[PDB]
Amino acid sequence: MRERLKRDLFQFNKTVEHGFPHQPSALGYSPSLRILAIGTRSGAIKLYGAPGVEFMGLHQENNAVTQIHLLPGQCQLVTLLDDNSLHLWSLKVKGGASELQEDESFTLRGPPGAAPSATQITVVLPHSSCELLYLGTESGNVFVVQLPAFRALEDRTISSDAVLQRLPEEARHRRVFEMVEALQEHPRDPNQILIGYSRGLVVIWDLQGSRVLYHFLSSQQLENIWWQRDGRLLVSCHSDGSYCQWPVSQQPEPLRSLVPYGPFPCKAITRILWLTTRQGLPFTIFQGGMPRASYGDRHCISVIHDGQQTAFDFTSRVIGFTVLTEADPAATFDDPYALVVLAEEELVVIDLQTAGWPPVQLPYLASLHCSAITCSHHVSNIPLKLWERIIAAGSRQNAHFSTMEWPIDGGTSLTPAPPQRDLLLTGHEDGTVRFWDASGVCLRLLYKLSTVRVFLTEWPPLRKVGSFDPYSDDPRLGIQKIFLCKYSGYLAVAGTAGQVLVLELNDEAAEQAVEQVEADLLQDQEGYRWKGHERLAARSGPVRFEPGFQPFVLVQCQPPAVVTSLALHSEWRLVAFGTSHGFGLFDHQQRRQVFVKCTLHPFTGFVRTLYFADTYLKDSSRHCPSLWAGTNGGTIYAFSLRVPPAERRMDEPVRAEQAKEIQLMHRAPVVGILVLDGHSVPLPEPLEVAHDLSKSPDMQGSHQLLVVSEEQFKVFTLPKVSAKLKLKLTALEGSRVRRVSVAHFGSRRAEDYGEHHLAVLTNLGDIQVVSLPLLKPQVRYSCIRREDVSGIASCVFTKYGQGFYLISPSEFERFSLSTKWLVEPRCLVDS
Ligand SMILES: [Cl-]
Repeated sequence: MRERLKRDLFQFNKTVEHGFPHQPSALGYSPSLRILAIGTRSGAIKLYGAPGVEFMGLHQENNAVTQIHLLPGQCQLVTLLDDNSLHLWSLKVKGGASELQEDESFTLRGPPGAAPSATQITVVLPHSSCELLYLGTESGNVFVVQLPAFRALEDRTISSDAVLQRLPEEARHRRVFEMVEALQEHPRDPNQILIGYSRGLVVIWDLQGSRVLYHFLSSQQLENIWWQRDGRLLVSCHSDGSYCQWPVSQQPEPLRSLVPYGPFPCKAITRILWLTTRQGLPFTIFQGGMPRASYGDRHCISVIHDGQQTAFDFTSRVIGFTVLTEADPAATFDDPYALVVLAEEELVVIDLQTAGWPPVQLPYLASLHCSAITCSHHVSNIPLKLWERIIAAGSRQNAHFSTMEWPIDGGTSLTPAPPQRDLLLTGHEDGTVRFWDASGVCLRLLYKLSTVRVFLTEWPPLRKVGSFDPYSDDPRLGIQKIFLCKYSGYLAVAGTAGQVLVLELNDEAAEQAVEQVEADLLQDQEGYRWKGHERLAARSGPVRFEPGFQPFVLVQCQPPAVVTSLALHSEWRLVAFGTSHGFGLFDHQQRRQVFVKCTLHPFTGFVRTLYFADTYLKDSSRHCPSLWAGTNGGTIYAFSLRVPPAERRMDEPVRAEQAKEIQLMHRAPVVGILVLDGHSVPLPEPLEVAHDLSKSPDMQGSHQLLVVSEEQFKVFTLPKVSAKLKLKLTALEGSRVRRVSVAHFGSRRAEDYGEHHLAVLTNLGDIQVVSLPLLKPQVRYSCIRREDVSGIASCVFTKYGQGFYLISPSEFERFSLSTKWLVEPRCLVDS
């Protein structure tokens, strides 16, 4: 088409990322803005508020973010990288919406000669005046930096030698690297700061008078400090797994000291929080302290409150955590209500008001890889009734979750609610299928299906939380293919060990037996054998299923090989499935096998593609149901299908006969099969005409068969299968087709106009649009690196010109090639 017409239809943009960012390294939180901050090893900074409020930034040096400090009240933040550099970020409103940008940077450097092991920043303390940064270092010296306009203030430095001179003789036995471990401001006096050193010396320092007001020397090595809200109590934690309480009123002794998980030797308690409540029952949250021999491998955060104590246990390393408190600066009590934990593989939020401390559902930042993703499947425009029933069944399985509204709700989302409901289904290694709301900026878990059901298999107070599982139990359960009929609520899922399940949406629970049917694909091949995966043992007798997608029939391929293709026709109530050996058709109404076809006689018979079509196979006048299969060797099989009417659906059996066998002479694997109607419009989905008679295919004009191989596109006329058009992609451009999907491209110049075209993902990671029906290449975009074999394998298209691919094991990148779609965040955040 003309280039002016291309610009109304096609335009490539990567718009948003969905999921849990790879390898987090720092956590920050602003209690005034109610906004979460996450830094990564790659130098990324990511901010989150209410759903729709999110920002991303990148440090120019791609070094790990180690600390994030959102300035009190202000719309600013200071990050620290592992190269010891500090950076000042801000949220300025440009164009009525907020945006994140880096203002300045600063590397604290000592006089030439001083080792870097001395100027290494340990603690960053933003002063309540919002004008000064106090910087503790491994040498024991506290430096002061002005804000904004980064400038060190050498006259305000608090050195270790200046502190030790104000102290008695027995408190002066310093180490070479005093190592500032704590650096805090008095909660009720901006003139006093606490400095804590590794060897156990803690001082309270009068900034204006340059003198020590208070000090103690703990018996154990110091790890961290917490200053009670009123400033009259200090809690320290130590390298032997103990913590002490200290009064603040000179040179005192501990009020209390204990190793919470003794008497065994314990690992350090590395962070501790002491939080008051109006009810007079304080919270004690601390990280670590595990018995070294039996639990040293554990990633724990313990919570003590009102005689109750739980050691929350996470399956990945704790990167950082925070506790949301009802209190603002003025409040007398802290009153915690949520514990937010950033682990290396997931975010976890705990409700601290509700007894039992239940988890909070995530609206975003979901660990898509809590079981490894093995396939995906996108469905656009969901019927509202089906959508509500999915969401309903999701709530029923999430009853153990807290009812607390999402607390990290800062900012204001400026984007209207999505007009269209999109679903992204993910298949996983453990046999689960998750239903994600892919409509807008936030990818939210709506419902989870577990297919493992149909097959056969206190001190410290550990409680396992989170969802990430690092262990691979049974790879046979892995979901390979997914087909959801958004009209009938039927669902077909296919697995790694030849298992094919057809399921149906149900509002209520059910107790039923899953009917098992074997599909032997080597029936006409004696002497064969199967090396490897034994079939999954199915549950005999009835099984109880919660509300959701409930399986009623299991088709077990023999041999139980990886199911390599799947198609479901919800109107004819048939399911087709392929393996490396052959393919077969199954009547899931009668729960009987219609036919089975082996493909190993002229891998090569490897069935890549399956496609139902009501089109012309023999005569130009009558159009019958049909199934099409494409193989790795360029072969296309077509089967005429006799489907009884509604009344006779259970009385007479469905009949099939091989009507066509087309061979592509270039002999490349068939990746896509499609039929266009008389107006060259692709045939509609099953039950789409039943729900919309305007989509009834044109039977007046001649139908055309589109076959896409890895090397070529080809259009034949039906029923003769006479060649009409072709595009030799690999010959022309040197690229190979990885996958291809039909996509409707609407015009941005005409409100209600659009054309169907082919979205094509190549083995070079490119994304091409090939026109229909003429097979002319329209646009080619760079998207995924050609070396990114996992990202290319994970890429999935939408029906209307969007797409998703995995940039990491745990998050998608959303791209759009259509001018009608641009799902990006737009939000406002102010103080
Ligand atoms: Cl463009």
